[PDB]
Amino acid sequence: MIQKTPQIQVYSRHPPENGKPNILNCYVTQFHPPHIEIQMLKNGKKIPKVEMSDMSFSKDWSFYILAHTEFTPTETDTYACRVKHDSMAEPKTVYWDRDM
Amino acid sequence: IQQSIERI
Amino acid sequence: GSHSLRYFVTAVSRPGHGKPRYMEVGYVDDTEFVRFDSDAENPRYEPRTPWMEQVEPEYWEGQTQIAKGNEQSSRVDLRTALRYYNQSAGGSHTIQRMRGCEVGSDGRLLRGYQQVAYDGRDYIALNEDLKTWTAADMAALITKHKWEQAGAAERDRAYLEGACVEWLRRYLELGNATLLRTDSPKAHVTHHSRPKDKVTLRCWALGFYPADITLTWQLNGEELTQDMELVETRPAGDGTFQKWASVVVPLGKEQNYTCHVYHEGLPEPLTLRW
Ligand SMILES: [Cl-]
Repeated sequence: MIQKTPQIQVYSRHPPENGKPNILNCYVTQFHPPHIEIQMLKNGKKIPKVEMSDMSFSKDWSFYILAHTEFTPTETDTYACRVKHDSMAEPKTVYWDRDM
Repeated sequence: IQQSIERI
Repeated sequence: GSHSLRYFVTAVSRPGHGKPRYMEVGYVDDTEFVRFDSDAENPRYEPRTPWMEQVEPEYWEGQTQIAKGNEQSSRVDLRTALRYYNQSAGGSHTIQRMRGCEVGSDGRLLRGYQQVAYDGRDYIALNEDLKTWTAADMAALITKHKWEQAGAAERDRAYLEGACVEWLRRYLELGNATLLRTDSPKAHVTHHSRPKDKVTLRCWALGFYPADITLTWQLNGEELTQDMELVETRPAGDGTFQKWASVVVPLGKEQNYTCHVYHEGLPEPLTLRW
């Protein structure tokens, strides 16, 4: 089994405005095998009941999924996606950065 | 429209 | 333009943990429009766009039956591959299939697809002529023979040139408003001072569809490659896409760099500067 390591981007659906309902996305791509554990974090803590797209895969066979949840950005609240996949010894965390 | 798949 | 109808099938064994997980996804032009999921409380093909909900109820039951046949088949396939490859029991393995047609704006077939991967690697594929197979390995040669003998290629040719094309048209006319639209990107540049005397210019493109776009940075009058980053194009989740490309330039020299955004929904490309 050739395993491939997921690539991750965390980012908002609309341009972030403190205090304004938005949507936060964790876009995870280029991984194999399909089994993967994704969690979205607020201030380090699991956000509850976040939505997952239908996993699919791309022309190269590699899998991908979009995880998303409502969120309202603040000055101090921080946000992150945490990915656990066989291809990696340890879970991988990527933080939401508002100019990315 | 999807069709049926051939077995391997 | 050109358009495509595509079916993506996934089967994942999970020994001990019950029967394989099985999924089919339909795409029109890269919009997901139908889906079949074995994990469903009551599995069956279902619509994935509001426009798919308008088709005859006859549509679904038939496709659900076809998917169920595909799922029982795929379960046998997983066992078959384990046997062809002489793989140890107890692990998880995956079969993937992609099949579809790509059609030019004149309604003609540009390309038909039929291909299979095992554990993420090419297994067998129908060649462009739509008559012969390419097996990636020894194991796939056993399927190649079975499939030749069963006259599979001709079944596939007929579907890809006929039904596949005919339904693409139904679907196109169906999702008319939203499939054929163009949303041009909204662009802007951000500005950041990093260590030493460096500045990061980030050229943003938002809210565009289709997904296809190009962003470039020009210094003086030619494009750049080093000191550059571009992220892979990504879904906003509402049917639009986002991208950015950044560049690192010397401090006080920001005015010499322009960003260019190229996209079909633009009367002409965008040029931005800080
Ligand atoms: Cl700054």
